[PDB]
Amino acid sequence: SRGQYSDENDKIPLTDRQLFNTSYGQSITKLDSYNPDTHIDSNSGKFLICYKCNQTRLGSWSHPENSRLIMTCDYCQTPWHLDCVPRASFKNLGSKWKCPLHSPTKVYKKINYKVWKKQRLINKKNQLYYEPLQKIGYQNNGNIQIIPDFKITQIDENSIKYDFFDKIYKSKMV
Amino acid sequence: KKIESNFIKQNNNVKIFAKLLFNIDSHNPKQFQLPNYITQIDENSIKYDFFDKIYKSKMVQKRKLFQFQ
Amino acid sequence: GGRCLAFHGPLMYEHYQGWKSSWDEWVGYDRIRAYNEENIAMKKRLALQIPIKLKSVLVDDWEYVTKDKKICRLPADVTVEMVLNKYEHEVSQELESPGSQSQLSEYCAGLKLYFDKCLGNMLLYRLERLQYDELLKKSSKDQKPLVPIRIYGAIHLLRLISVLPELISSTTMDLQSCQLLIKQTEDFLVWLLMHVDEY
Repeated sequence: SRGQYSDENDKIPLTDRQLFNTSYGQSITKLDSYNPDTHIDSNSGKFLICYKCNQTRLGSWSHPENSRLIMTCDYCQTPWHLDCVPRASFKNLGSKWKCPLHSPTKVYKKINYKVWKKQRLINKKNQLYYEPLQKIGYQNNGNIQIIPDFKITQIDENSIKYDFFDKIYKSKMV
Repeated sequence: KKIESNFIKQNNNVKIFAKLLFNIDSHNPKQFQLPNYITQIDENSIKYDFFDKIYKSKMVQKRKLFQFQ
Repeated sequence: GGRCLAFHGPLMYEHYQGWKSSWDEWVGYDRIRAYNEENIAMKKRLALQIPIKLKSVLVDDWEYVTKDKKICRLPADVTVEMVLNKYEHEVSQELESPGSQSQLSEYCAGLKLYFDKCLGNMLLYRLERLQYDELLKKSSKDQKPLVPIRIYGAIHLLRLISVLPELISSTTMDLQSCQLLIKQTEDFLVWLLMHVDEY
């Protein structure tokens, strides 16, 4: 709005209807009253199964206290309980809620250090160039995509599990 | 459109060099000279291959623990 | 994901966009993008070398192929299957790092596949060209494919690993792949350094 940076990591700001005039029972967060609509997705009507514990934990209306809060992911729509991952309440304004299962934008390994702030994202044109030729010992510092300059090689499951096994066979002699 | 892209979906056990196999007819041969300076079936195949290599890794692990003594 | 991903002519797909619902179809056929068929035909036409370790053998057999061709028996008793199979039994257990032996094994498979068709394109001199022609003539009497694995020795194997690195750069490929190729070349030459009896 004012001219600030905003990638896909930031969530779209909430409109005032969901923000001020969102009734009294709803409130800013589902932290109050029984809200079974958050446990059922409108895409298929099934139940959002949490990733860590295989339970929806919808609970009961006669016993609301057995209900465990769940949230959908902003990238992969993966359900996650609020008690499994350490987190107090929901994520409604600010950056998009990144579940603790995705690749971090920047990681830290101490040997001073290297950041590796990802490689952003290139739109679908001639600059986005692909080359699969080698699977073993590529040393391509990550930034990959799975298939069945800013080059991204076509990496598959077999090569990833191969070079992972190769590296942990190198490192266990140490 | 380039031919090699769909050539790797049926070729197996040839990974390091694949681009030079396409243009084997684009270059004519010549006589000898010397410089004066001098995927389902293939998937099962590579699973069986991987099983063989980690078994070989098990015997080489036994080999280093034997030769370490 | 993205903003343009359609099997047919793209219409900012994220179904025929910009049309009514009574036109949809989900049949399974061949799919080509072609950039909206070149934008509906432009809007309807507007309305590296080997190290110096044992390089004596190449100048040794360079002169010897002028009149002797380094082989005189058509069913040569020297063969490549045993010398290639011994790689997994002597050096992959000893010199290779702990882990996967693929960098030797699938190399062996790929080099066998390369030797299966390297004949007729380079690696050939006129008199053993005649020898290969007569071998093909005697191998065509039973309409069987010519296997060059049982009838060719390992004398041309190191000359093959000598000629390949110059043609490796003839195609578009990265540099650390060529570094892996020269690492395998130096590994092969330290293997054959003190194996002076086998040819």
